[PDB]
Amino acid sequence: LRLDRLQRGVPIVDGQGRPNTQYQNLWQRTVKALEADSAATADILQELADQLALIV
Amino acid sequence: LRLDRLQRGVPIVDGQGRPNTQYQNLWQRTVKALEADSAATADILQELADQLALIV
Amino acid sequence: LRLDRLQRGVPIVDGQGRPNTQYQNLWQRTVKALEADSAATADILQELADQLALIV
Amino acid sequence: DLAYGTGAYARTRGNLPELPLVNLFVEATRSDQRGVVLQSRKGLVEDAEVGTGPIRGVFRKDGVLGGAEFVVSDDELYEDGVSLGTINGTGPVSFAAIEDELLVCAGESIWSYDGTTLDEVTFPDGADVTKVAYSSGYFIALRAGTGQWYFSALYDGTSWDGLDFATAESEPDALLDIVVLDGNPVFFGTQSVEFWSATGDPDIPFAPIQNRTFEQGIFATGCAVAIDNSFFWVGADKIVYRNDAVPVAVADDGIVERATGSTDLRLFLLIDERHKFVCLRGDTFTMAFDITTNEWCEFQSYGRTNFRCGPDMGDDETGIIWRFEGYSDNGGVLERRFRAGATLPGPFRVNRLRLICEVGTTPNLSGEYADPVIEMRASDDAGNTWGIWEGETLGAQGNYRQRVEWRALGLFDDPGMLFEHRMTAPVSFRVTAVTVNGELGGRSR
Amino acid sequence: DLAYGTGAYARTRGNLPELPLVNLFVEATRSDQRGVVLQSRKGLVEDAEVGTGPIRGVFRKDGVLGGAEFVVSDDELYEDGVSLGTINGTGPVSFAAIEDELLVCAGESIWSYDGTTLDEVTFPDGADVTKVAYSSGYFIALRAGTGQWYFSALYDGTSWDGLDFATAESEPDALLDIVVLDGNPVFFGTQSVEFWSATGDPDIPFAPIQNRTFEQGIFATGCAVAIDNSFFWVGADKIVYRNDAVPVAVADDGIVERATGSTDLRLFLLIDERHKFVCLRGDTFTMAFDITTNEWCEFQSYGRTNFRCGPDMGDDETGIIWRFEGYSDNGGVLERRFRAGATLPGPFRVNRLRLICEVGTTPNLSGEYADPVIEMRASDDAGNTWGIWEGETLGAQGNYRQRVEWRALGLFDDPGMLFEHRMTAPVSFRVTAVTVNGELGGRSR
Amino acid sequence: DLAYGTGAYARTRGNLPELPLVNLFVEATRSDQRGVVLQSRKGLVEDAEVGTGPIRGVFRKDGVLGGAEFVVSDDELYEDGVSLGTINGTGPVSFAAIEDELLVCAGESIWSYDGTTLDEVTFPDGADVTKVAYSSGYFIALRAGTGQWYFSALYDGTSWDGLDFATAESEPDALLDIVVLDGNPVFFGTQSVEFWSATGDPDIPFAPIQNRTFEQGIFATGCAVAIDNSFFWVGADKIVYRNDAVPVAVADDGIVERATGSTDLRLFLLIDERHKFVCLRGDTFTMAFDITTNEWCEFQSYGRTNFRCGPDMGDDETGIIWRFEGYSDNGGVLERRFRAGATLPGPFRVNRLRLICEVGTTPNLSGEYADPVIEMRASDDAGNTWGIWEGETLGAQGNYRQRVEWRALGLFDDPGMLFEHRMTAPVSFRVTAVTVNGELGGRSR
Amino acid sequence: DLAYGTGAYARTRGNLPELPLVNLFVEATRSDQRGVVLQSRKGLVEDAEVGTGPIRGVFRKDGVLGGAEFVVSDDELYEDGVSLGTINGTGPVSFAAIEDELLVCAGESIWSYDGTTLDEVTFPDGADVTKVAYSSGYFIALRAGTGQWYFSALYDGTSWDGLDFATAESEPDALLDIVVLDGNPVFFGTQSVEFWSATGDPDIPFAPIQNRTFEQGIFATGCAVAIDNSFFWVGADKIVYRNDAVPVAVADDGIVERATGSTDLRLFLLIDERHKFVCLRGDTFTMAFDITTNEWCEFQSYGRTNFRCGPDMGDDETGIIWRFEGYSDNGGVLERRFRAGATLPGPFRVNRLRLICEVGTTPNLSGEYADPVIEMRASDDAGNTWGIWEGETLGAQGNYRQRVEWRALGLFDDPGMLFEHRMTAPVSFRVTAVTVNGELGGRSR
Repeated sequence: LRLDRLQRGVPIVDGQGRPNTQYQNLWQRTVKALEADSAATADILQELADQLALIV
Repeated sequence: LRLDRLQRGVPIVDGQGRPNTQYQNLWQRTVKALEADSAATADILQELADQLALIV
Repeated sequence: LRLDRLQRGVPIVDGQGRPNTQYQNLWQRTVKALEADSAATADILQELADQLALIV
Repeated sequence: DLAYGTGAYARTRGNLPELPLVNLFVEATRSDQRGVVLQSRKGLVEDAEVGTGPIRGVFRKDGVLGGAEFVVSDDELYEDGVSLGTINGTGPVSFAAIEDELLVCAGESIWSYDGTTLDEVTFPDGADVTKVAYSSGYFIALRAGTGQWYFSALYDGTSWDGLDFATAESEPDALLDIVVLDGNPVFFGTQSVEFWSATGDPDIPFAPIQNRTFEQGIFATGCAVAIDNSFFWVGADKIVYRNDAVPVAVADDGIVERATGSTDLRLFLLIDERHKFVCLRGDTFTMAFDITTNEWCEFQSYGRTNFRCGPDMGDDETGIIWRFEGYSDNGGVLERRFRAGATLPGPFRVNRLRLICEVGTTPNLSGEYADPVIEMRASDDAGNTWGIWEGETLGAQGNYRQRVEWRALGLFDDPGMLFEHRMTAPVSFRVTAVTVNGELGGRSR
Repeated sequence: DLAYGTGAYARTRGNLPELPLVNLFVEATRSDQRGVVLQSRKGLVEDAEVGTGPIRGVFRKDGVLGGAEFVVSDDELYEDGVSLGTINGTGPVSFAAIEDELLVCAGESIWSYDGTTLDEVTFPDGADVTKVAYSSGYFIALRAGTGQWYFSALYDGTSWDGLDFATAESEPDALLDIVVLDGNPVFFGTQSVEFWSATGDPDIPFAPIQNRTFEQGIFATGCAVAIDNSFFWVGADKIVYRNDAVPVAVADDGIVERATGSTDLRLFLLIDERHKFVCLRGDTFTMAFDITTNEWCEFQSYGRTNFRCGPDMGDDETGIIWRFEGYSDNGGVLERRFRAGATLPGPFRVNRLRLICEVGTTPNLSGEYADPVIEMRASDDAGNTWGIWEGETLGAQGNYRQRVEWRALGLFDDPGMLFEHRMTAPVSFRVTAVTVNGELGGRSR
Repeated sequence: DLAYGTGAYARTRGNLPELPLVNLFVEATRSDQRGVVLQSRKGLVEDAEVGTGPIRGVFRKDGVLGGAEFVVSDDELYEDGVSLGTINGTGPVSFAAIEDELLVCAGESIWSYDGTTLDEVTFPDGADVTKVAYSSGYFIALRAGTGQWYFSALYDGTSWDGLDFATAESEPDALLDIVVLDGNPVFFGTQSVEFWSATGDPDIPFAPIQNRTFEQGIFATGCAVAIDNSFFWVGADKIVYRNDAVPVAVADDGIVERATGSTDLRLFLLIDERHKFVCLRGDTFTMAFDITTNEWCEFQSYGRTNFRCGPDMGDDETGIIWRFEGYSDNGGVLERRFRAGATLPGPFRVNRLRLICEVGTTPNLSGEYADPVIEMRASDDAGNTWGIWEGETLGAQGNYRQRVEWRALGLFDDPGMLFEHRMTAPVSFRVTAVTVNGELGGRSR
Repeated sequence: DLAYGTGAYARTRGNLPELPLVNLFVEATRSDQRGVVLQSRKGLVEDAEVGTGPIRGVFRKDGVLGGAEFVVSDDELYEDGVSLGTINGTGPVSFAAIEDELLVCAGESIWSYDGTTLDEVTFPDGADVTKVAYSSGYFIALRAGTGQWYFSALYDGTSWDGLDFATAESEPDALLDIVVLDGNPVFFGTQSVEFWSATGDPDIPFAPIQNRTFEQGIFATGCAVAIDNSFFWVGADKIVYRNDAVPVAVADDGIVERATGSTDLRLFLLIDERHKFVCLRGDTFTMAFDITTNEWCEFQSYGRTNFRCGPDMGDDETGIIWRFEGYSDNGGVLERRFRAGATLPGPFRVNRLRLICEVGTTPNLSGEYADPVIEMRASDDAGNTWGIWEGETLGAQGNYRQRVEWRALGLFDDPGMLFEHRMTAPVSFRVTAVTVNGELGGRSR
């Protein structure tokens, strides 16, 4: 769940420049968190527009 | 627009360790999304304080 | 600290595939921003639920 | 200095010369200047007699249920030699255990043992389960004939929900195997290999790793093993593949020839002191790929069409579990065969053929094996036709200066010379080098 | 010129020639064209006598509790030679220290000392703790028999909460060891190796690093050592592995074969001026792996079945703490043995054997060791049978121009020649080169 | 062509031959075919005589306080030779300056100078400060005896808050040193090396770099420098390490052996035209490691047990500041000693020993140094016992065709030959090559 | 075959042999097997005579202000030979222009020109401006004596706001230079180098790139140039560095030795058709480092202590603008000097010295230079003392078969031979190879 940091002695890249499984999955997790948080922000905006009118 | 994910057989690094155009631009997009999302959160905070004031 | 881009002529990977200090700390900043802004979004959700309960 | 075959290379296409390696494997050494030697495999000795039929699977985990022995003799489950119940049949047996729960699958249904009783597990829709594994606190089961796999609750194997399933989108056919690599499940189907990782989200526990799949499927169930931070599998084209950014084919042309001639393939793992053998077993052969040396050897049992030791060190037709000790194969004969030789551009005279091997290390002093006999047999037409076996003595116990040398082999011509050496004594054996026309010296040996 | 065994290679499988290196290790040098030499390990002298029984662990940090030493002789704790109390437990002893508090674990209980009194630490459920470590301001305790590990309060080790625990999800069996690498905990279980990192969150202080586990679990408690931003641990298959991108087996076939014959293995650290020896100790052997030269060697103590110095320079029989000084083992005899040989394709006459070594460095002008004796014996059957010992002298003090020559030996044949050199004098010894049939010139040496 | 010692290799363990390099360093050259030449270090000439005591530190920044000479003599602070006050502390002196403030730490208290008055800086709890540095607008001070460091306000070193503090979690003992690498602070403790970065936050100015630490420590305060965007530090095991993804021991076995014999080690910096010397100074030695050539050399002062020049070009006994000028050492002599040798398999005759070096470059025409004398001394027993010095003339001024030759040196047997060359004249020196049994002469010279 | 000095290597420390290259540079070629040749730099020809005092800077951009050039003569700005005004400041001249405005900085104040009149730019606090530049739509000006840099408005350099400033936090001393590398500013201070990047945020337009700073500062203003996505700058230790992953010292010992003898150093740029020379100019020398060949050379002007052409093709004792054309310096004499030498183990007889070079390419049929003269002198003491120049002819126009030979050179002893070749004709020149003791026999050349 928690986004991990890059280890000092662990290689994130293979010999030919391709990313290994660990770094690929870490990037996948980071991008998924990006999309989920952006969707949450959009929902916040929409319901704020709903409630900006609700209280008034 | 959508944040891409790293490919298994596509190298993101060159021979000398520098990042290629694809990975550089993808990181640019990711960081730009970070800054835009943070700005949206700050605007949410400001507008929410304004909302508290107006409902009170 | 503003999130930095990837430089064309600067290597982010060492000879053996490990990430250097600059890229490691840049990833650390990016992930820290992720966690901080996710916590901010969670706080927004909580205080917004409180706003709905108490104000309306 | 003749060069012997470092790996089993038996390619029948084009009538290429064959270099079999029977019960011998290449091992790196530091004492000899050549670096590598041929070491004999250890014989099979019975460790425990469980059941009355072939062993399908053996489970022994110290931290699970007190470290009891779980053996599937035919269609029965035995705990430390005590019968527990009847298990379903045809399919291969897979185990998945935690500190207090053990799930056994035989290709038809799931059976749960918690240390008290063996109970059949009710599966959604009553479907058949092919493979059962454990990963990140969940139990994973493959439904037979479908491309969807189910996951159970947290640390509970008897609680399966019909809605707790995930489908491999990129593989429209049915899945066949699971391998737990790096703590994450990898799914082998008939058309693709899928990498899945645990996301920690309670509702959806596993998510696929996008842009990471292999277009080669798996041949059947039970053809995938995990070892050395990687996994080996048998593709739909009957070629053994290693896990990598781009999977490589560790099986040469001869290995694929042998695999194609058989209808059933099973991939398992055997352990020697430092050697990890990925063993591929067919109907009439059993080859082993060495992890440390990246060479293929052949294991055979005398008097039988195939190697006795099956998966998980179990017998193939009897209730005997084996172990490696004393090169006395079930109290019988352990055959070690190999081939050396070379190609020649013209005539070549062979006057002496010396074999730098083990001498004087037999533990027998009153038996027919006090002095073992090793037979060499020569051929000139690339091994197609052979001469009469000629036997030499490895020396009695203590004779550490024995010379294993043939004399006056004769003229050999353009196709080349090929010598086959075979020893069938239950004693230790090792071949260092084969020399042709060696120097004629010595001192009262 | 003869090539000696640069590393201890004693493989009894296959009856391969053995090249044992006893109390000698390879070190790179700049003064010799060859570039490497064999140097003797320093002798053991008594730094301090504490307790009566064997030393189970020594702790010494200058900044912790005023720099006083802590020794677990048998089942008691001693500080500055004064007994603090009785420690219960029979396993390896682990220390975890902070500015003002020290925690000692012996296998079943945790004991705390703060400079005033020694008190038993109250643990949740009264469970047994295998070992205790410290990381990022927290104290980590591994519960015996389970895969869950508890963490104490922030800078407080005497307050353990029942809910303050984390479970190794990918491992369904108990954990056995912990190593603090890069300031983060690494958990060695019986089935996998897990990497965990500090989070900075008081609620969840540690989180597991996903997609990095090694299936070669630790053999037993105390078989993991952290050196040079990496770690060496004994796998479940009795194979020593070094931490890398993919773990590599630093133990050759002979080391693994020796380890498999031993039931208990302990991995600890030996320190020489620039040499870090990963010492694996079994029932009857103690083999040290040098990472600077990446080579194996054997440490032996005269008259005993195993090396006297155990973990943390503690005697395994008495209450003596050892330190490296001089070249006398407990004021007695230090043995240095090695082998040099070659494989010959034919007859070879050996007229001279020169041992370019160190000479004339004896600190004794009179007595038994005024002229130290180095003995050599020869073998033709790959070391299986040996001749008599022929001894020469290294010269008295000041005889730097001494020739260590064993001339006039007979003919050697196909198996090869192997000469064993042994020195049993409590003086310094260094081997530079071994040559055969050298030039006969000289100048009044 | 003999091979001379390109680096100082004086290892007394095993009585190995020693190749001392005194006041000479290897430098790459384009003129000759070998590309390596031994060059003399420049002599020391007085630049400023300030203070009646040993010099502890010298500071010079043009943009700070008008570029004034800030030096520290025994219990004394001097600005451009004018005393400012008495500084208390017995440890190494550390400076930290910005445009209008200068902080000096002697190991006990902090002293602030703003160009008007020298004051004492109040510290939280009245504790002692070991080291003071500047980084990213903040002043960092390490508390003595604790693993805590305090950061000052923005550009104000006289204001320190008790809450402005951070702790090195990975190391439970006390910190010892701090360097500034790439604008970020790196902390060296007794058990770990921690990397910290300024994360732009006024409340939390510095945060540690997770998953990046070295298990090695630092021997003592003042044992860390930085040259090539990287830092060299003396580890807790008395081994010099270079910063890298994995730290590398740039100190060979002899260097570590000499370091272990000293109770006090100090790492400082020396600058030659292109050469960056990391100088490790003990109680009786001073070894300089050249960054450009990766080689170790020895610096000595005639008539003294150690090199006169300490850190920051400061004399270790008198308040004299030195500067590399000419070759005369303080108006005295400069000793340049080296060794060239070879290992022989048998007898060898040395008819001529020629030294291709610098000749005819003396600036003296009438003094005793108008023709310098260089002495060669030969040894056959690997340098243990030496002969009598034989003198040769480097030639008068203008004699650029002078040959440095020694004839009829006798026969050298098995152990090898070793020739030591010593030149103690205050004129420029340079060694290009050493040849044995060269070709006969040519034209008149 | 003799190996001539491919690069200018004149090291006076240690009296090493010197191989100076004057007005010649190494270029790779495909015509000959050796691959490289020596080519002579083109002469200086009239381009424009502007002003009277030294040309401190030339600016030319076709898209800026209609493409008119802007030249700074002694205290005077000129456009198309028309003076525009007296400019204040004795520092190096820097230009920063966009399509409608030009800003000139002389070290004291900024001057703005827009095609109508030249005016003084109002700077905050009236502070002195070290240098100005343009980047990403902003104008950057470095405040003199401090570490402050101000940025102007969008595409307007006449409006500078006091609050529109930024600081180099990691650099507590003053900044000295700026280089626009890859659209972004790089700041060179006396002790550190900072990397900054442009941001889209208009409130803060530039942000510092963290964890990338070089501690090698800059010697003075005007010591940094940009070539091929990298920059070359003179460090604080008078060492020329090239930007890489880690800065690389492209100057060997000789370059730094020459630089340390000069008080003022200026780094500028010269351009040939493919050769980009980074030129370091001192008090009495001018040396160009070639980008393509990574090698150094010397540029000299006859009758002057330094190269006549300075930065931006400007002179120092005149106001003439120079361009590369022909091979005559100011219509006078162009000197080409080089050295070819070898080291010998003994006596060597030189009978013929052949110079495979350019022959018969003179543009003059009559006059003094109809037959150009090239002189050679020999030295046996490594260049310390030379013989009398011996002159040959390169051949008249059309004599493409002319042979450049010197006969009966004599005998050269141990120290080696060194031949210096000098030609002082305004004709083209190129050296292909130098040969010793060539083969006799031609054909009526």
